[PDB]
Amino acid sequence: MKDFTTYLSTAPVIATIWFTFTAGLLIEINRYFPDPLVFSF
Amino acid sequence: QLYVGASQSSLAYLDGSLPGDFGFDPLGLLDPVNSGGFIEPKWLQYSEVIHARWAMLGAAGCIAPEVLGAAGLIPDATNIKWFESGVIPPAGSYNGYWADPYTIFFVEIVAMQFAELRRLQDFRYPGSMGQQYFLGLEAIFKGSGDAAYPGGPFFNLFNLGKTEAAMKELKLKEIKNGRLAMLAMLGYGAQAVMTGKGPFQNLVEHLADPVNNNILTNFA
Amino acid sequence: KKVKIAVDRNPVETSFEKWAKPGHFSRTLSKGPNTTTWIWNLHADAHDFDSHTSDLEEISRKVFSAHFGQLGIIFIWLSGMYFHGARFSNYEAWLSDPTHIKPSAQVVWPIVGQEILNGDVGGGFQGIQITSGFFQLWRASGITSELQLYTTAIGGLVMAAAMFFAGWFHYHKAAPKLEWFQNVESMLNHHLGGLLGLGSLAWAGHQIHVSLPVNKLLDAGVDPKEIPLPHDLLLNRAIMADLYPSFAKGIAPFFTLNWSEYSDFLTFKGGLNPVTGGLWLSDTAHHHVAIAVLFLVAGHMYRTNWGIGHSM
Amino acid sequence: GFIGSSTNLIMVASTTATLAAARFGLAPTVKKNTTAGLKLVDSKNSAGVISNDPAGFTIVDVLAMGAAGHGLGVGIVLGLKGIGAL
Amino acid sequence: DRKLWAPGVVAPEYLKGDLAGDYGWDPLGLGADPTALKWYRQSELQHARWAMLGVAGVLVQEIVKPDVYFYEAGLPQNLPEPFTNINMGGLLAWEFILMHWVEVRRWQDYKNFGSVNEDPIFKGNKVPNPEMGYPGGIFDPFGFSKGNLKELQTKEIKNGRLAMIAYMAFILQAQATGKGPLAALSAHLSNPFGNNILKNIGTCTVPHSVDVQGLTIPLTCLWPGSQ
Amino acid sequence: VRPVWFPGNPPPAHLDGSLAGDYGFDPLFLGQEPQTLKWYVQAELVHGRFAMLGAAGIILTSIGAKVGLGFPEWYDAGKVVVEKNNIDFPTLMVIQFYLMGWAETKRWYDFKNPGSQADGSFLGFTEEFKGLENGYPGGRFFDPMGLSRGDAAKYQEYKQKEVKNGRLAMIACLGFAAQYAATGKGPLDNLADHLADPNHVNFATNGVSIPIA
Ligand code: CLA
Ligand code: CLA
Ligand code: CLA
Ligand SMILES: CC(/C=C/C=C(C)/C=C/[C@@]12O[C@]1(C)C[C@@H](O)CC2(C)C)=C\C=C\C=C(C)\C=C\C=C(C)\C=C\[C@@]12O[C@]1(C)C[C@@H](O)CC2(C)C
Ligand SMILES: CC1=C(/C=C/C(C)=C/C=C/C(C)=C/C=C/C=C(C)/C=C/C=C(C)/C=C/C2=C(C)CCCC2(C)C)C(C)(C)CCC1
Ligand SMILES: CCCCCCCCCCCCO[C@H]1O[C@H](CO)[C@@H](O[C@H]2O[C@H](CO)[C@@H](O)[C@H](O)[C@H]2O)[C@H](O)[C@H]1O
Repeated sequence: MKDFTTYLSTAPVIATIWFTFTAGLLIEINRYFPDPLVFSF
Repeated sequence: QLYVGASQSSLAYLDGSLPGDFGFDPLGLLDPVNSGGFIEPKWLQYSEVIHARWAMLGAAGCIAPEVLGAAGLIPDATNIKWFESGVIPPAGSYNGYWADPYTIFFVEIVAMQFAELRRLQDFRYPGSMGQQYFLGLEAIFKGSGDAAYPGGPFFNLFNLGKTEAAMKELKLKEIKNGRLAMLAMLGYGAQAVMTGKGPFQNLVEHLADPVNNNILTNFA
Repeated sequence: KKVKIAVDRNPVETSFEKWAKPGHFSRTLSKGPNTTTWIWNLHADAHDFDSHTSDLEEISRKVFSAHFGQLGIIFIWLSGMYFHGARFSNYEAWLSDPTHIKPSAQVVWPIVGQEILNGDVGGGFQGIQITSGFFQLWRASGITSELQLYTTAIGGLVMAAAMFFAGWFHYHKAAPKLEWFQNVESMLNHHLGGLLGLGSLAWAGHQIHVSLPVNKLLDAGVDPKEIPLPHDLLLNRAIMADLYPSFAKGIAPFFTLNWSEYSDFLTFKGGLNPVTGGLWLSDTAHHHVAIAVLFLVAGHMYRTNWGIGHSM
Repeated sequence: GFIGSSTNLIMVASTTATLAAARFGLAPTVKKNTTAGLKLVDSKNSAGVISNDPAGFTIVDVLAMGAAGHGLGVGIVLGLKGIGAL
Repeated sequence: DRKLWAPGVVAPEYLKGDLAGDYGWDPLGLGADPTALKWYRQSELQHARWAMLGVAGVLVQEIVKPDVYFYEAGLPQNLPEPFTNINMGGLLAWEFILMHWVEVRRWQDYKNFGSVNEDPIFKGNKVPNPEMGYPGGIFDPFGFSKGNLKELQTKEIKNGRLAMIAYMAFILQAQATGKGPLAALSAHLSNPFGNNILKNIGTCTVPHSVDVQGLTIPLTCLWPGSQ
Repeated sequence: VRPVWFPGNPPPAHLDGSLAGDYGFDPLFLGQEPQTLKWYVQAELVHGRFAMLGAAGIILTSIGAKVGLGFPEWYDAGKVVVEKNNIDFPTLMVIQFYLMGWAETKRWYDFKNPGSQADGSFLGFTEEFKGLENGYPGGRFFDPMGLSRGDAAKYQEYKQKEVKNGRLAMIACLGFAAQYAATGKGPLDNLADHLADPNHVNFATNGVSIPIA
């Protein structure tokens, strides 16, 4: 599975994984901290 | 080829060496050339034998309860039609088993999984199943050259068919009865869907009124 | 014999070795990228199978398995629509009141204020009002339960996995030869008899036995919970012979060519159903019976292995 | 009864008509196709299929002509039913 | 190995008549490896001798006191007069110790043949061993050995196989009909056409459980039908 | 020539008969690379040891809750422990995280560099943390009876037994979870329900396991 993990290292799969992770992080931030307009805390 | 329906193309590779080769291959599925997957001749012969043996088990097992309750050896509680035995609960289900049909179905799952997967792994690796420990039973699971006829101490229990000619005779008889039973099982299902009665009931009703109790009157 | 199965065993080994090497399908892109145009050419030439090679056999095998992948994806999409109509829909509420309740099968998560998109569609539901018409199609099929949509979704996923297994098989394990694809007489005979002829015949059978009685009772004001289940309309012929007395005659009128007896569920009404605003399902059933016969006689036109028929 | 009615007579007549038309060289069969101008010429037969019949009538021949004659008889009986003749 | 179990068959390669009562049967191929063959021969001997004792006990108890059902004779309320309603736990303890000893000694005879042949308390008297499974000595006090050993071994093992079949027949007849062996024979000779395995299969007279001094033993049958 | 999970099927090339519990079971070829396979060996062993402890604890507490002693079931024991005793769950959780982080970071950086953790850095302890094999640390601390020492064949036998009981305990813990998800009662509750009526009381007669009927 060295070649399979090489495939998952390709640009589009890594971009999908990384942007899925980033979008999920921002989404969960916006769930647990709803409507963050300013830096008040 | 014999068995009207045979073709000149089939007789090129159908040379009578296979058990039950009557030249009937109008679709030409047993062509060795450019054959792969499950339409190779070996798998098709194997599946013929397996469908045959299972079907001639079933053709006796679908008719046996009815003819044994009609004979009076089994009671009328178990004298039921084969489709009303729990295989199709919509059609009917005998409730007097030792468990619900799904408990027994999982027992069947495990049992037949073991059996049929060992069978498969002997089809794939023919020398196999005589090597890995199976509680000492691997001595009878070495099989033979071919897959459909292992013929160990158990699968050939009485060592019937000592010679080659008698062995081919018995293979022919087995496969002929098996094809007959496959057609009989197809007929069992067909008469279950149309008539709704058991096969022995259909038989006695045809022998009671042949011209008014047949396929054509059962259309209404 | 001429028209027959002709395949090669294990043509292409199943490995991710060529997944790790992008551009493997061409001679120019396999060397690697130097400019960004390579990244675009890798995608523009991905399914240009007739430039990766010259032999029509390999192109044909690639095409066949690619079609299998497309079919698997279509099955995924269909199962997803059935599943969304099973879990995330107001379908069972819409069946009771289809003139008032808006068909919805897509619920939105309440994350950044997009819960406003979960509109008041009806049936005590909040979601996106779909416009694909799956609710009408399902009512016309005689669904009347979300469980049947659920199991149709699971069947669609099973069939999708089957299609993908089929593509892998017919490329890597047993791929057909060129002289198999080139039997266009057989392909047309089969796609006309069995695909469009037997498909319409089977759909006619469903329309006779499931859609027509279920929808006839739905149009008679019966609640979808108290309608007999389709298997009960299969086994108990009394229900059907109450709904259509020609079911009391069995399938004899077909084999006796007294087909007019079937004029209760095989009609030529025309126009629209006044209570639903759609075509009569008896009309569609007779339609599919008819075109099934037509396509099954049309699938016996070309010559494949027995001298009868036509050479295109 | 049905066996002996007009429908049954017409159907057996049409089926045996197509069969005796193919058997006696009056209809296109497996061994004898037609050209564009409908002249009976022989065929490649594309597999080769055996038959003990003196003319060479096959099971495929009887299946094809049974289907054709059944279409013919179905159409005829439902037509005579349609024009009120039946 | 002469005169096999069936005419048209061949003996296995590992059964050549070297052991007693070998008809070369082994259709399940279980005696293919020799250590398993040793173990299975020892278990055969054990099953055989215990089944001979079993049928002997049932038949003798049924003839000398037919009023006691052997299927329910294990219960303390059916035990004889000095042991009636005895505490079954202490009885089980007696049996457990006294049999663990002798059966571990027999197992050690299997594992190291000729190592537990000696009396471990009085260190002078040993038991010989012609083979494994046939100690002799104090276990053969009448001196029927030092003669036709293989012939007596064949007799022992054949009567033992027959006794195994016959005791499972006793058990099945007791579960189906609810009577003892000779009770069943007299009942079949009372009605040989209405009282047989016909119309008895499907009935199990065995209850679903018992209460032996507070416990609840599951009390199964060998096949379903009528509790 | 060696027992294999799927008989007839030959084992893959990376699964030689060197590791404990090697039956050729890698249909997904997950441990194809040797370093990944070492990582997965240690993962299997840690999972199986934690699952052996967990299964033994569940079994014991269920034994005590079945016979009538004051035991909560495994699905209720955490609440009972933090509520009966005045235990703060975040405090306890981060204490556990600190301790297990120390231990598992030591184990980690002995996986990445095997010779390490034995330089006397920790508290002077050198040979207690040297590590014998991958997943088998040994030493005076993780092996006070010295069973890896002395007899080697006994050590291989104990490795087989360890990994086999570990896979069995992992399956058992997954079964505990599934049975709580299905029957909602304790594991030995389910066992007694089975022993009462083996038929008619099993996974086929839940209503949730087989949803067909
Ligand atoms: C480019 C212009 C622009 C700007 C400046 C903003 C700005 C904002 N938008 Mg708008 N938006 C835009 C374009 C823009 N948007 C567009 C084009 C769209 C249409 C798609 C939207 C649609 C939209 C919606 C629908 C919503 C917003 C929201 C927001 C707010 C988000 C605050 C937040 O997520 O806190 C995040 C706070 C942080 C501190 C995170 C910073 C990032 C990292 C994580 C910090 C690093 C910390 C640490 C080291 C990380 C650990 C490492 C990790 C690997 C472990 C903010 C006011 C939300 C809102 O409520 O607005 C008021 C909201 O609901 N936007
Ligand atoms: C576009 C569809 C398509 C086409 C044209 C083919 C064509 C072919 N396949 Mg492939 N295959 C497909 C889909 C397709 N397959 C799918 C979807 C699967 C996954 C299940 C497979 C799995 C598969 C295997 C595993 C094998 C083939 C084989 C073959 C070859 C011979 C098939 C034959 O004669 O069997 C004729 C059909 C039968 C003998 C019995 C079919 C019974 C099935 C279950 C019914 C099919 C559905 C039915 C039409 C609709 C349901 C009706 C029912 C409810 C009443 C041929 C090259 C074989 C071969 O030679 O290898 C190349 C082979 O071994 N195929
Ligand atoms: C493909 C389309 C299709 C299908 C599947 C069905 C199916 C059915 N129709 Mg319908 N029907 C259709 C189209 C269809 N119909 C059309 C187009 C019309 C208009 C002409 C009708 C008009 C019609 C009427 C008027 C009636 C039916 C009836 C029936 C049922 C009786 C079948 C029968 O007697 O035939 C006989 C069929 C067989 C003998 C084949 C049975 C094959 C079995 C399953 C073989 C399998 C056995 C297997 C080998 C071994 C067992 C396996 C295991 C258990 C060991 C059945 C549910 C009747 C009914 O029940 O009404 C509800 C009825 O009265 N149909
Ligand atoms: C099932 C499981 C893993 C199963 C893995 C499988 C099948 C892997 C299969 C494969 O990968 C291989 C091998 C090879 C691949 O090519 C193919 C596949 C098929 C992919 C792990 C369980 C792992 C399970 C573990 C670690 C369980 C630990 C349990 C503990 C600690 C329990 C603790 C408690 O229960 C008590 C004791 C008391 C309570 O009060 C408190 C709590 C905490 C609830
Ligand atoms: C042996 C012999 C003989 C006889 C024989 C016979 C008698 C035969 C018959 C045959 C036949 C008698 C056949 C038949 C066939 C049939 C068929 C084949 C059918 C088919 C059908 C179909 C195909 C259908 C279709 C359809 C439908 C379903 C519906 C509507 C539409 C249509 C019509 C399309 C003789 C002379 C004596 C002598 C020598 C030899
Ligand atoms: C792939 C095969 C396609 C060919 C079509 C056959 C498909 C079979 C689908 C399952 C049908 C099950 O249902 C079928 O059995 C019932 C019970 O015997 C039959 O029931 C009918 O016949 C029986 C006796 O006449 C009685 O139950 C009833 O009077 C009547 O309802 C029906 O004829 C049919 O509804």
